[PDB]
Amino acid sequence: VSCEDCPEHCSTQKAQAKCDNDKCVCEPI
Repeated sequence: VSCEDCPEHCSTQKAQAKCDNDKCVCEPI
């Protein structure tokens, strides 16, 4: 999983994507 586009696309709605162990966790508001 990407650790830049995942969180970047999550930034769109003030969301954050935690990329860890190849696992991106997008968290929207």
